[PDB]
Amino acid sequence: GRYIGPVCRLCRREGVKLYLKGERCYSPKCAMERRPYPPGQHGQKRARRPSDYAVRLREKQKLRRIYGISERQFRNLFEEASKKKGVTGSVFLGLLESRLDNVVYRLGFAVSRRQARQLVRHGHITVNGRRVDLPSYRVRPGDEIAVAEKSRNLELIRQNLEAMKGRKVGPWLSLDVEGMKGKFLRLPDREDLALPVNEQLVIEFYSR
Amino acid sequence: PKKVLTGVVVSDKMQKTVTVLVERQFPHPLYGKVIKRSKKYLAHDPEEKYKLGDVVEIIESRPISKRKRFRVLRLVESGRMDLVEKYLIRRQNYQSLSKRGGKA
Amino acid sequence: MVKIRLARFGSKHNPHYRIVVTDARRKRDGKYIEKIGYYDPRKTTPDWLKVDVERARYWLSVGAQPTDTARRLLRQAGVFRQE
RNA sequence: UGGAGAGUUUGAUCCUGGCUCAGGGUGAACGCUGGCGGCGUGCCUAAGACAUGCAAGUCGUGCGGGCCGCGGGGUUUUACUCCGUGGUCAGCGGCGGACGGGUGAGUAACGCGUGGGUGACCUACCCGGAAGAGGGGGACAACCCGGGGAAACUCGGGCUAAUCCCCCAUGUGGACCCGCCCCUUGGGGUGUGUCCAAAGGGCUUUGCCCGCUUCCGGAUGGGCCCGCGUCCCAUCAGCUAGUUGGUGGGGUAAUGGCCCACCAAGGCGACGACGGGUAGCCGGUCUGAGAGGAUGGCCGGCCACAGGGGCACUGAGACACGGGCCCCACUCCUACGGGAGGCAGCAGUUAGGAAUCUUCCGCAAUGGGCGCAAGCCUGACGGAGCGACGCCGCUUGGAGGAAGAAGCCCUUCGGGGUGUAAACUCCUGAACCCGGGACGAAACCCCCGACGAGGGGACUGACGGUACCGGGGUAAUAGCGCCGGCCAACUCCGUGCCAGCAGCCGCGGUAAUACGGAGGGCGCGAGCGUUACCCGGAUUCACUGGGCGUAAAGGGCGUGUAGGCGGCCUGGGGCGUCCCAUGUGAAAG
Ligand SMILES: [Mg+2]
Ligand SMILES: [Mg+2]
Ligand SMILES: [Mg+2]
Ligand SMILES: [Mg+2]
Ligand SMILES: [Mg+2]
Ligand SMILES: [Mg+2]
Ligand SMILES: [Mg+2]
Ligand SMILES: [Mg+2]
Ligand SMILES: [Mg+2]
Ligand SMILES: [Mg+2]
Ligand SMILES: [Mg+2]
Ligand SMILES: [Mg+2]
Ligand SMILES: [Mg+2]
Ligand SMILES: [Mg+2]
Ligand SMILES: [Mg+2]
Ligand SMILES: [Mg+2]
Ligand SMILES: [Mg+2]
Ligand SMILES: [Mg+2]
Ligand SMILES: [Mg+2]
Ligand SMILES: [Mg+2]
Ligand SMILES: [Mg+2]
Ligand SMILES: [Mg+2]
Ligand SMILES: [Mg+2]
Ligand SMILES: [Mg+2]
Ligand SMILES: [Mg+2]
Ligand SMILES: [Mg+2]
Ligand SMILES: [Mg+2]
Ligand SMILES: [Mg+2]
Ligand SMILES: [Mg+2]
Ligand SMILES: [Mg+2]
Ligand SMILES: [Mg+2]
Ligand SMILES: [Mg+2]
Ligand SMILES: [Mg+2]
Ligand SMILES: [Mg+2]
Ligand SMILES: [Mg+2]
Ligand SMILES: [Mg+2]
Ligand SMILES: [Mg+2]
Ligand SMILES: [Mg+2]
Ligand SMILES: [Mg+2]
Ligand SMILES: [Mg+2]
Ligand SMILES: [Mg+2]
Ligand SMILES: [Mg+2]
Ligand SMILES: [Mg+2]
Ligand SMILES: [Mg+2]
Ligand SMILES: [Mg+2]
Ligand SMILES: [Mg+2]
Ligand SMILES: [Mg+2]
Ligand SMILES: [Mg+2]
Ligand SMILES: [Mg+2]
Ligand SMILES: [Mg+2]
Ligand SMILES: [Mg+2]
Ligand SMILES: [Mg+2]
Ligand SMILES: [Mg+2]
Ligand SMILES: [Mg+2]
Ligand SMILES: [Mg+2]
Ligand SMILES: [Mg+2]
Ligand SMILES: [Mg+2]
Ligand SMILES: [Mg+2]
Ligand SMILES: [Mg+2]
Ligand SMILES: [Mg+2]
Ligand SMILES: [Mg+2]
Ligand SMILES: [Mg+2]
Ligand SMILES: [Mg+2]
Ligand SMILES: [Mg+2]
Ligand SMILES: [Mg+2]
Ligand SMILES: [Mg+2]
Ligand SMILES: [Mg+2]
Ligand SMILES: [Mg+2]
Ligand SMILES: [Mg+2]
Ligand SMILES: [Mg+2]
Ligand SMILES: [Mg+2]
Ligand SMILES: [Zn+2]
Repeated sequence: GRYIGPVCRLCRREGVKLYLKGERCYSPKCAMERRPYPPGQHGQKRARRPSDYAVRLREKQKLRRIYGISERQFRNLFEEASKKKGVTGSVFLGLLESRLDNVVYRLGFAVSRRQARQLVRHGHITVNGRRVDLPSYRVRPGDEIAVAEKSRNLELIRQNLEAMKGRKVGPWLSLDVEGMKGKFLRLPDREDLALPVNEQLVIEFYSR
Repeated sequence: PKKVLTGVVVSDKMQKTVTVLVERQFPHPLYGKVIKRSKKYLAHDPEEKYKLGDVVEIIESRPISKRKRFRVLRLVESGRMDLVEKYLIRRQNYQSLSKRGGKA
Repeated sequence: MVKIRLARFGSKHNPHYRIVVTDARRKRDGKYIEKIGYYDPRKTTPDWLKVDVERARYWLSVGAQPTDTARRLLRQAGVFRQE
């Protein structure tokens, strides 16, 4: 994926599990277990009252870190969203969620987003029956996201779709565990997501 | 359409030519207030038919000389040196504002 | 004299001509007198050639001389067809 | 649908007020770092100088020749001489060289923008329409002969063709003078008089094609004029005598002091003349809530310039970047007499500079010139090259993995941190290998058909064996800035007003979260910082949106000129103002 480096050290710094590793992020080993405090020599030091600014800086980091997106891309998406019609907060979340690499995570083909990102890159994914190896690729209502017919027998893809059997998926989505096909029914709504982020602080972060 | 302007004849001391002082009004591009700006046109008069104080219409014309690209169309109303006076005084007032002394 | 020719408007390796009426002396991509169509050589979309025969005919009737490729296209759209 | 503020003057406070930071932007440059690709973009300085190659030609269907062939005739044979055909060379003649490409030096201007005017005009080639091309004559190159020069080349003598020059004719028509009429600044008509046309060529030859002439018109391109708009200094206030106007003339496609002779005495200026500084203008671009500020690279339009200055010739068009003449500076050749040159075309060199690229591939595509066509020419252009210079996409892995290795590290010595990070397990599989392999190209052309409409056929790819598709396949670059406050991030040690930081506040004179290192941390990541510069915040020139008792700011007072401003009622006009319609507002953005 992106960033490349200790990931659980970010959950630590955000003091909120940003579930991004699949297993472990459930088992008593997410570091957020018996180690909730942030990383570094001063992790357990009595934290000082954060500054109005620090607060918005961390909220924007928590969000962007969840999708594993660069600030360059995050910002470009936010600006696009800003000028667009409709509550910038939701539209922004709507867009982040429309990234192919994300839709793959959402459909369970991958246990995490970094994995989903690698699956898309290595050509194991297909949009509308055509190979699309762009994590930033924007899915649109009606698109069918499937597993590449030649990758349908990958040891990883099996166990991952096996686990999706009986398992429910986002209301704005829908998948057929059999044909390993997914469907982007519609852009998710604020209420559809359960993100540990007050995106209002993010809009504010970009007006400073 | 050949521009038609209306002004006052301030100069007459010319052969087959009269000077027409034309004014115009317009809002200041930045400050709004309506301001009056003026301009003198040397208009053609083949018959030396117009004199000082004559308010005449001037029409855009084929060059008659350097400076002369307008001809006197018609007379709008005559005699009225009140208009010529402003010009004259304003002209004489130029004596005071300079480096040399002047009973302006 | 005035011509009916193609003006280049795509991008590198992505040519998209614009069938225009211009004086023979202008840059091929300079100021034309009128656009009367367009043409995508690679036919990337079903609509890779529009012409407006009406207009093509007005200019032809007043002098406009089309290049060879220009008429090839104008004809393909029935500018000269009289059936 | 659009507007965030912060630090810093005091012991403390409020205010005033400047400085400074957070944001965005750039033809960038510099430092450390640096993997792939697409698309853009790259001398901003000395408009300094330029080696070399290339950057405009093309027509044998306009003409006659020279040189080098091949072949056929006249003849009993030679000499001699006639014809046909191929190549080649320039010449005459024509169309193009006034476009395309470059640069912004100059210019503060009708230069540009915008809206209009031309009864004051032009427009090659293209399109439509009308009429026509009968006869005669001439010369100059080529070539041949001779002369002067080192060369550049130049002088003379002789011959010759034409779509070259001239004469006579026809006069559709058109031009001019005078008159009349309609219009009304030189528009249109008409009458007499005068004046003016032409070119030939080719065959799928006794017609058809290419072309010629005069005229009316179309289309396109352009000249000239006018209103309005277009930077700083008033420590620049007076300026002007071709100056301002008139008459006549010259000139031009055309108006005009455009130019000239003569006459008048004018014209311009504080609503900023003249003078000085700076500057190509615009569509737009950047910024800004907006108003506005700044700007004009790339692309598109206009202008201007082609070593500096002047000038005109030829042309439909030039006062002409790769045409001509002269003066000047300079380089070069020189037999010193005298000559040859001008990359602000592409590429490249050299100089200057903090700094800006390949002496590349192709004319396959689009566009241009010339040709009936074949086709030739196109450093326009289409492409590839170099540079993180900009934008976008992408990679350096994915999942599992200890209450947690080693080292480093802090330690109240018990532990704490780096760290699921690593190792390691498994999975995928950037690179790279093999295979296939494009779109961009269908026209011109030729056949059928009328050299038309329409139908049919063939040739043609620089990029490129590149994109893309399929098979195989390795875990496989990370950096830079920062952590006193503003401003997200703290500890040890070294140092001791030193060494040094420092955008502004300010740090350092022995326990320094501010120097240097280290661990750790924050931020961003193929980049990150720095310097410079523009807009913002800065209502810090305030039109929106500020002020002047004591903060900077009321003129020492008055009189009064221009100018600004102006009581109540009615009426006309309708300039300002408002409304409707309509035209314009190129494309790109
Ligand atoms: Mg595979
Ligand atoms: Mg702001
Ligand atoms: Mg302040
Ligand atoms: Mg004080
Ligand atoms: Mg203090
Ligand atoms: Mg380097
Ligand atoms: Mg490039
Ligand atoms: Mg330059
Ligand atoms: Mg040379
Ligand atoms: Mg060449
Ligand atoms: Mg023989
Ligand atoms: Mg020849
Ligand atoms: Mg040009
Ligand atoms: Mg000046
Ligand atoms: Mg002019
Ligand atoms: Mg006109
Ligand atoms: Mg015209
Ligand atoms: Mg004709
Ligand atoms: Mg003859
Ligand atoms: Mg001879
Ligand atoms: Mg000789
Ligand atoms: Mg002779
Ligand atoms: Mg003869
Ligand atoms: Mg005759
Ligand atoms: Mg006649
Ligand atoms: Mg008349
Ligand atoms: Mg007449
Ligand atoms: Mg007549
Ligand atoms: Mg013939
Ligand atoms: Mg005087
Ligand atoms: Mg005169
Ligand atoms: Mg004349
Ligand atoms: Mg005189
Ligand atoms: Mg001046
Ligand atoms: Mg300049
Ligand atoms: Mg804007
Ligand atoms: Mg403002
Ligand atoms: Mg603006
Ligand atoms: Mg502007
Ligand atoms: Mg430039
Ligand atoms: Mg341009
Ligand atoms: Mg011009
Ligand atoms: Mg030079
Ligand atoms: Mg001439
Ligand atoms: Mg040159
Ligand atoms: Mg140097
Ligand atoms: Mg070509
Ligand atoms: Mg061509
Ligand atoms: Mg891992
Ligand atoms: Mg060809
Ligand atoms: Mg036939
Ligand atoms: Mg055909
Ligand atoms: Mg690895
Ligand atoms: Mg600091
Ligand atoms: Mg802080
Ligand atoms: Mg020391
Ligand atoms: Mg110390
Ligand atoms: Mg101390
Ligand atoms: Mg420290
Ligand atoms: Mg301001
Ligand atoms: Mg104030
Ligand atoms: Mg005071
Ligand atoms: Mg007082
Ligand atoms: Mg005083
Ligand atoms: Mg009143
Ligand atoms: Mg008044
Ligand atoms: Mg009234
Ligand atoms: Mg009115
Ligand atoms: Mg209007
Ligand atoms: Mg319109
Ligand atoms: Mg537009
Ligand atoms: Zn976690």
